[PDB]
Amino acid sequence: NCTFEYVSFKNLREFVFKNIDG
Amino acid sequence: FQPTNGVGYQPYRVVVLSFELLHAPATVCGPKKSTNLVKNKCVNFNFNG
Repeated sequence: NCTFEYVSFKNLREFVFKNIDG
Repeated sequence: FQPTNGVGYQPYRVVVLSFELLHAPATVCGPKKSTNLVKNKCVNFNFNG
């Protein structure tokens, strides 16, 4: 039951993840 | 499956399209035809809604 699928120290990798109305 | 089989027994390729819409935004929409652009004139514009 899938509803989506997508395919495309030295490093500071910052990220921000959020959900708004789905 | 033979060439002489009856129309009822002849092979048929079946493709069923089902469309599901859950409590999430819809990705698959139809095409959105666009008109030509005009510059240096007073127009009522609509860019991406």
